[PDB]
Amino acid sequence: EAVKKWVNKIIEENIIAVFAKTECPYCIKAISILKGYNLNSHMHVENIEKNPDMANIQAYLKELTGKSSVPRIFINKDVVGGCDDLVKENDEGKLKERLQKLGLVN
Repeated sequence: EAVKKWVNKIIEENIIAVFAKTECPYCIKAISILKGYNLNSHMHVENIEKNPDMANIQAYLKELTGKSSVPRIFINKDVVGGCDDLVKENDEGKLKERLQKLGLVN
């Protein structure tokens, strides 16, 4: 209960929510791509490895998204997925479209 509530508050209180771990190249890449859209002011990165409940968080992220791995990326509560999902959306114009609808990019 407590774990789900805590994860939910991160997702629901930050337009761009990224769950990450320590020393994770694909986390770093995803975060860098998002910051490249000047999204910093609406981003929250949570390092779930530095947490006593990592496994519970990962399991919940899998319930929400289909995967337990990090990074796990949400944009206004919608599931983007991982870094590879973000790259696909970015390259195909879907990421910019999401962000335009949110007023985050012109």
